[PDB]
Amino acid sequence: TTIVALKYPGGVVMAGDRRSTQGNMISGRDVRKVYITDDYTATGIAGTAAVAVEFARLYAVELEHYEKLEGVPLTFAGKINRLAIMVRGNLAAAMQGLLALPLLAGYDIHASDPQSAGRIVSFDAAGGWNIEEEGYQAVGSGSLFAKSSMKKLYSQVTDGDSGLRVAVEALYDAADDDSATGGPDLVRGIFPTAVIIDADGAVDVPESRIAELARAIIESRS
Amino acid sequence: TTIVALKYPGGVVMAGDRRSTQGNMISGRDVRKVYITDDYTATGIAGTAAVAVEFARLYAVELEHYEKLEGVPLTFAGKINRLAIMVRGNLAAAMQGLLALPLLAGYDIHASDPQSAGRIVSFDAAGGWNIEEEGYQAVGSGSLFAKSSMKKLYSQVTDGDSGLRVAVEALYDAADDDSATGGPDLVRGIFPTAVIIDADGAVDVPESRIAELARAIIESRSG
Amino acid sequence: TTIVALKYPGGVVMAGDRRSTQGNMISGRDVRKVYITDDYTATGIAGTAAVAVEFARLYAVELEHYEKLEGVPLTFAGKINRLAIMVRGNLAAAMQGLLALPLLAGYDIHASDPQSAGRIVSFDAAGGWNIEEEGYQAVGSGSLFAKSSMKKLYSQVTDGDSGLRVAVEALYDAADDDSATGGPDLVRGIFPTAVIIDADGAVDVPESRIAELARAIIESRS
Amino acid sequence: TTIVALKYPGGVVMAGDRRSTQGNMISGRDVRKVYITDDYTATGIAGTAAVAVEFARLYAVELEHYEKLEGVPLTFAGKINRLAIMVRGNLAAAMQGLLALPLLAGYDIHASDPQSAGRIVSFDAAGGWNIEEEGYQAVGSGSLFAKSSMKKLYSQVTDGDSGLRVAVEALYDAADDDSATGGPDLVRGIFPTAVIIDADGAVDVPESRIAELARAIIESRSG
Amino acid sequence: TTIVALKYPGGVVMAGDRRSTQGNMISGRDVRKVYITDDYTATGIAGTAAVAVEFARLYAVELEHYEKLEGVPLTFAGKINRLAIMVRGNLAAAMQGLLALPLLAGYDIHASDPQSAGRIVSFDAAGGWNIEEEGYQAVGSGSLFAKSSMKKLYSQVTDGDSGLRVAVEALYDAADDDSATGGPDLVRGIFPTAVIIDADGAVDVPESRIAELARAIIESRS
Amino acid sequence: TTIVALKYPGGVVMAGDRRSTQGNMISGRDVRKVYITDDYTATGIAGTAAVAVEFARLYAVELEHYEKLEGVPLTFAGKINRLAIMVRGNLAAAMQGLLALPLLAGYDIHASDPQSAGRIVSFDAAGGWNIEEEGYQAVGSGSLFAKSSMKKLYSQVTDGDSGLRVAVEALYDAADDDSATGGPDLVRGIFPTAVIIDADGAVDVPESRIAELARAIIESRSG
Amino acid sequence: TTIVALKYPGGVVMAGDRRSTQGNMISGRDVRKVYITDDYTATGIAGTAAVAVEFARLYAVELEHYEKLEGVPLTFAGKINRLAIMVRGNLAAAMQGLLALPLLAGYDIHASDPQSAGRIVSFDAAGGWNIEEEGYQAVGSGSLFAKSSMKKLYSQVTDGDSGLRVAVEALYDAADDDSATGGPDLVRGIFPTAVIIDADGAVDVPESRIAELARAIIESRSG
Ligand SMILES: COC[C@H](NC(=O)[C@H](CC(=O)NOC(C)(C)C)NC(=O)c1cc(C)on1)C(=O)NCc1cccc2ccccc12
Ligand SMILES: COC[C@H](NC(=O)[C@H](CC(=O)NOC(C)(C)C)NC(=O)c1cc(C)on1)C(=O)NCc1cccc2ccccc12
Ligand SMILES: COC[C@H](NC(=O)[C@H](CC(=O)NOC(C)(C)C)NC(=O)c1cc(C)on1)C(=O)NCc1cccc2ccccc12
Ligand SMILES: COC[C@H](NC(=O)[C@H](CC(=O)NOC(C)(C)C)NC(=O)c1cc(C)on1)C(=O)NCc1cccc2ccccc12
Ligand SMILES: COC[C@H](NC(=O)[C@H](CC(=O)NOC(C)(C)C)NC(=O)c1cc(C)on1)C(=O)NCc1cccc2ccccc12
Ligand SMILES: COC[C@H](NC(=O)[C@H](CC(=O)NOC(C)(C)C)NC(=O)c1cc(C)on1)C(=O)NCc1cccc2ccccc12
Ligand SMILES: COC[C@H](NC(=O)[C@H](CC(=O)NOC(C)(C)C)NC(=O)c1cc(C)on1)C(=O)NCc1cccc2ccccc12
Repeated sequence: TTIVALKYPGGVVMAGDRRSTQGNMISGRDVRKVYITDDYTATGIAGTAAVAVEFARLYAVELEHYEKLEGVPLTFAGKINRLAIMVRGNLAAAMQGLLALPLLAGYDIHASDPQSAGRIVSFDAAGGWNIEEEGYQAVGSGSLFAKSSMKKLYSQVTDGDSGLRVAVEALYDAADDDSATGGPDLVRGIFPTAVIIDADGAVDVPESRIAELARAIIESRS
Repeated sequence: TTIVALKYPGGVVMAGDRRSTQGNMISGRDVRKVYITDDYTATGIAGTAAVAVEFARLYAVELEHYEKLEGVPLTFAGKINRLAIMVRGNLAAAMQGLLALPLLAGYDIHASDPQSAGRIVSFDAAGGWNIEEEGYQAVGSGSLFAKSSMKKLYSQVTDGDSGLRVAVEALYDAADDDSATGGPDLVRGIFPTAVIIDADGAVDVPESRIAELARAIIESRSG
Repeated sequence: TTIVALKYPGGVVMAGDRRSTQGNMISGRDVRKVYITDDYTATGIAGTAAVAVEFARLYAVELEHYEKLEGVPLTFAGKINRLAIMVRGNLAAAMQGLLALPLLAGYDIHASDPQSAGRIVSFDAAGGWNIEEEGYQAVGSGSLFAKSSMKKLYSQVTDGDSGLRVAVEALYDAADDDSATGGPDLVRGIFPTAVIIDADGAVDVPESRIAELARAIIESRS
Repeated sequence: TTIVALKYPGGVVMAGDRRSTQGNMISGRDVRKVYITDDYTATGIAGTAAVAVEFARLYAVELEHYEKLEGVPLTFAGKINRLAIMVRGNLAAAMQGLLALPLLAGYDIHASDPQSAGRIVSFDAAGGWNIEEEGYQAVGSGSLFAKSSMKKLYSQVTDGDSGLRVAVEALYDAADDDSATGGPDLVRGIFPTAVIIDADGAVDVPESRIAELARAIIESRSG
Repeated sequence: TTIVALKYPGGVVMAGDRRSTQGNMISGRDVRKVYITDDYTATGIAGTAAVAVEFARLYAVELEHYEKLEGVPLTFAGKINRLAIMVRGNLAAAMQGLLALPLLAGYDIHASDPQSAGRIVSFDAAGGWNIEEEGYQAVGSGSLFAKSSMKKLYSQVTDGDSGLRVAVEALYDAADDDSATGGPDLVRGIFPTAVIIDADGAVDVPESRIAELARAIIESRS
Repeated sequence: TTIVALKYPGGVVMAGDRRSTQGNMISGRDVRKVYITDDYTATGIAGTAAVAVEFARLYAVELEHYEKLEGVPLTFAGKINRLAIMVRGNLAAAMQGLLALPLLAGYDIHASDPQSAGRIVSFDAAGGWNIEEEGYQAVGSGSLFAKSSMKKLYSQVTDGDSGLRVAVEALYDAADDDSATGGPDLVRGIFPTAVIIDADGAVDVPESRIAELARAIIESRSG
Repeated sequence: TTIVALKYPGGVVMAGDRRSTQGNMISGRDVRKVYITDDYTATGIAGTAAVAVEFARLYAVELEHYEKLEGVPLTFAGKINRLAIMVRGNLAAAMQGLLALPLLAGYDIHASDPQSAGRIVSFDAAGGWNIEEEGYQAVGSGSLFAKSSMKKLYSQVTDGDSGLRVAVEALYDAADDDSATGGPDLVRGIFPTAVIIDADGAVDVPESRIAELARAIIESRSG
């Protein structure tokens, strides 16, 4: 698994691969790991599939639950604290093999500057968290390759489209060096999934755009 | 990790590094470990990140909770006892790897002499505490280097600025001998965080003065 | 520890960091990890210091021993096999904590094409080896970060100078993300060690050149 | 145990404390831990007493053995390699509790400049070694405190005597923060042992000189 | 740690050293291990600092609690029983390393003879206790050296001052043979703490007198 | 530890030594191991001191409690069952090292023959018990030696004094072969404690009397 | 077990108790633990009986063997080194429970000053040794009590007789606080064994003098 998220002027982008494995065997090619959990936040999770899906689902339910009960959504800090408390809740099972780590990307509608309102938060198995001031982050077995790629490709990020490109290329390098992360399947037409979040909210990036960016990277490398 | 705190005439200073690690890997460069827990108290914590942040947050809430309920803040002894009780509460989990040790620095507004009203209190995993009557203390994987540096540099502390400088220098020696402690990152402009507390209260030291003290020490060591 | 090696047109370069650690504690700043083992080969080793220096020293002695006994040096394949057998000999102790992995860089004087006579060979704890065809390779606790940096910077290698620059930059990224790898110490003036090898043999790169490249990289990043 | 060694202009100095312990119990007050191993090298050992003394004894015998067999002393590098091979020989017993680490101080008569001919070499349990070019080094349970003291006191080293003072003061700080390291006993008149090495060879520092330096340090610390 | 207590005609004395250790490291020089627990009782504790201080504090609270609730202080036997029950309560934690043993010194205001009203009680980790008639007792890592010293010096005890001296000298021998016990620090001016208890109650011995006696013994041995 | 009890015509006697040990170290010389638990019953206990005293105190309280609640003391069988249930209750702690075994001696006022009203009951760590129909019994680390001595000396028991004597002599042989059992300390004047019980109740034997018997035995052994 | 040795003007004295135990059980009252190993050295050993006596026997044989082969006895340093090497050889078995530590007292015929020619050397399980300058030393389960007693009684040592008295009194205090060490048995007439060594050699001290000193000490403590 590899999930990337990066800040661009006025927004954030998050993308994740599509592969599911049981040991060395490939058990899935179309799996979705990045979910829109609220109008201004997306979550991508790596680890045991059952645990990850329950995380995303229950988290979305918790945020909207608070919103309907109290008439206003949580502050971003609140969203972070709730996700952290959930992650730490799972620590016992994680020590027994049911480990799952999330990566949170959001747009803080209450931020001062609408261009640096993007937010990227990473978490550890004990619920600790860090708000990323450096612009990008990743999670999963390929996260090191993706972070190290984005370290070199990040200067090219000037808008949402260049940022999406850099994200997909980071996933490309991750899948290049990690067998548990799946690259773009040009035969089956399966590509990473991506979500973009700006002042207008969070929207799923269409499959075709990701396809074009993939083929562009592939032919750039040949 | 290294957190240092020292008393200067009429106040106390506490500063902490910015590095977060998973084993040998550097997982963070901007992490904040020193928090103002109440108008006259700051706490810096070392150890598992999750437990450290939960400690600081819950502790701040506990103090102010008492203050709003009873109309007066806790005595400093009370603050000490509460932090200790919290740590001892965590001892069981700590023995399973979730260890976190705090260091408390405060200004006792009810003390007899406002010159020596500074307080530095250290803790162990079992809830033990020591009120330091020798002027400085540190906690974390680099704490020994920082204490031994302050042992030689402490005689130079006469003002808030000299004390702050000695603190950041202690963190410098710590980062010099401990890879788990982050030194000043001059490329990214990331420096230790510091909080100073005197009779006027507790304030975060502005980043600029820390950068100036860092770059000053770095230049001071280059021949 | 991080040791890097890359091929450039007509030669090969190898560089290594200078840090020695005992757990979290820094026990050395001037440590040398890359050794010229013969007129046309250098070896860099990662792991337990005692075992690493013992490997380098014993290996150089073994190569020159064969050379004086039989009047001609070993073929490069032979040098590879002997280093491999040494690593495989240490496997038992390696499982008990005395692990050391080598990285071999050489210039094959018997190669057909002299512009591609550079050789980079990597090893595993069981004595397996691979002659690296992609131009670069690394070993050590920061090797993943350095490989991912070279993956992006390798297009810039056209001579010995650009290749050396890329090597030092890879070590810079390694030290940037790995606390067990030491970066350039501008206060003490301690920089990585490097060895460069071409048709004229293997020579130590003078420290002042590595330094100039270091400041170039740092400055480039501010 | 704490053994310190530092380079001074034209020579090297090595000193060690006098305490022997069984856990918390003090089983010795006068033990000698720094030995003259040959005309131009001294060795100090920390760890299990039996293994430490056997190290020093056997090592001296081995060096003089080579000298008598081949008519010339070993090169300094050769001396290093032999001590290292010995330690690595003890690795297994060290894993079972009989650990002993040496610290080597010497004067290389074949060095280029007779000014920086001092040599200080440290070792690890597996036989690894480091030639220390930063001028000072220590080994033992108090080595971190002593190293951190010398890091601040080293600029005062300008001759053999200032270096000797800095050695004794480092051992003082070590004993100050480490209970397994013994400080100067003014009641019994027992002080650290020292060896000085220059071009004229290695000689024991006389007890009276060290006593003077110790008392100066003590009464300097009591105002 | 070493805590000593001895009976003198018409009273009792208790003294304790000032050192705090973490293994071999000295983590404290000024700690106080002897506490006045009520107008006629003092307690000194050895072992884990946290447990020791909580013992002294909670014990004082318990005694004064009974006194205010029922209008009369506990009988000495009662005080003994409560301290014992506390120590027994801690047995499990002690078995996992948080061991702390107290030593109790008091003046029994209800005693038959007002000259033998001093009381010294020792405890073990399981809540057992012994009322000491041999006249002296000690606890801590140096307790054997101090007891064996007092066995020889006790005949010199005839009043409060001779008894205090003998106590400080016992602590001197304790610190002399035990690295976990601190002797008098003439540089910092830190000396053992002592409490004296007679018919007028329990009062802290001023630091000046203990310092004088410590110097007398030191210069007596040189 | 050694506690003995034996029946004589019209009564029962129980005696115990005075030594307390922590491993090989002697931690007590004046200790008391035999307690009068009610007007007609005494208990002697061996094992961990804390558990033993808790047994004696709690047991006495339980018996007198029943007596005040129901207006009549328990039958002897009932007392037996209560001690048994207490001992069984302690089984878990006993496995983990807090072992304590009692020996019960009493005078049954409801017996048919007032000369055979003496009772001796022994217990095991799991609460099993046996009423001793043979005149003597002992418990503790020297219990085997005391039993083997009484096996040879029991023929001489005809009254309270002869029985008391055989008892003290059994304690003498026990202390003679077991270092955890203390013999008579003629220097400090510390002797075993004894309790005698007849139709007139249970009384402590005065220290002076046992002293006389000890000296008598010692003289008999010197020829 | 307790073995003591102390230097007196011009000689050395060693004495040891007579008790042998299997755990808490006393399996011996007459054992000898101090042996004359050569004309000028005696050794007393504590620990497993089999290993201890084997040490004494084998050591005596080794020394006399060297003397007959080479025509001259070993230097004292040589004797120490051989005893230490033997102890070290036993380390493996010792960690398996067959531990035995010796204590060596001798008279060095090659010493400069015949008044300070007495030598007392102690050993640990790994073969380490210390030559005792402090004047006295002991080994065994009661060694700490005996050493702490001699610490107060040593000023009274002025000749062989005062030294012997101080040794016996040390063994008395050791046996007073340690159950594995036997005190003087006045009923059986068994007392510690002692050996005295001066320029005329090493001789067994006659039992009568030890008995006289024992009764003197006993009366001194019983008013
Ligand atoms: C590191 O481990 C790899 C992990 N693999 C896994 O998590 C696999 C999931 C799997 O293959 N299931 O089979 C089907 C349902 C697809 C047919 N666990 C297990 O097989 C498993 C776990 C336990 C316990 O027993 N079996 C993974 O693929 N993780 C990626 C992932 C992330 C977010 C959402 C996902 C949803 C579905 C599948 C994968 C998802
Ligand atoms: C265990 O000693 C090292 C410790 N490391 C840590 O505490 C790390 C924190 C971490 O790496 N998180 O990664 C993110 C959140 C940045 C993505 N825990 C763990 O890796 C961990 C432990 C268990 C169990 O599961 N995970 C540390 O560096 N501690 C330093 C530290 C001290 C005070 C406040 C802090 C606040 C935030 C981060 C760090 C802080
Ligand atoms: C195990 O990863 C950390 C490793 N460190 C080490 O390997 C250290 C070396 C060390 O610190 N020694 O201290 C002094 C006295 C030499 C200064 N060994 C040990 O700590 C060690 C291993 C055993 C067994 O016992 N001790 C390391 O830094 N390795 C890097 C390294 C690679 C190649 C050549 C080197 C030569 C010298 C020093 C380091 C070298
Ligand atoms: C490792 O822990 C501390 C170490 N202590 C020690 O090593 C002690 C020494 C000791 O007390 N011996 O007692 C006699 C010889 C005095 C009777 N042995 C053991 O604890 C020991 C360990 C095993 C196994 O067997 N014995 C020490 O103090 N070491 C300091 C030291 C360093 C160099 C040379 C020395 C020579 C003599 C004495 C000490 C020396
Ligand atoms: C291991 O037995 C030794 C024991 N040491 C200790 O108890 C030390 C005390 C300590 O160093 N704390 O650190 C600060 C707060 C001083 C900075 N804790 C621990 O070793 C410890 C235990 C666990 C679990 O985690 N840490 C001790 O010194 N005990 C002596 C002692 C007795 C009575 C009252 C005391 C009060 C304060 C300090 C000491 C006191
Ligand atoms: C375990 O067999 C030996 C046992 N000894 C003991 O039980 C000792 C007693 C002791 O030394 N206490 O300290 C003071 C209060 C005396 C200073 N505790 C322990 O060994 C002990 C056990 C645990 C757990 O922690 N400590 C013993 O001697 N038992 C004999 C005994 C029997 C009946 C009543 C007694 C009353 C007081 C003392 C002893 C008594
Ligand atoms: C376990 O530490 C105590 C030790 N006791 C002992 O060493 C006892 C001696 C013993 O009782 N043997 O029984 C006979 C010989 C009387 C039949 N061995 C054992 O208990 C033992 C150990 C193993 C293994 O198997 N048996 C001891 O008493 N040591 C004292 C001692 C020291 C020097 C010379 C001695 C000579 C004879 C007897 C004792 C001597």
